[PDB]
Amino acid sequence: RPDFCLEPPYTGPCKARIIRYFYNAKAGLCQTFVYGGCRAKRNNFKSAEDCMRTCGGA
Repeated sequence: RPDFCLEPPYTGPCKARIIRYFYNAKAGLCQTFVYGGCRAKRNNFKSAEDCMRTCGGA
């Protein structure tokens, strides 16, 4: 996996509730989290397919 797929999902300091996918590397699955709307990190996907292609492995 890229390193960044192992990082926790980052809500950040803004107060939107935007539902995004992250790769949960402990589960081996892309899952939802709540993104606050600014200062996104890389383990933050608008779709499950995006997340799987980047983080789900060979």
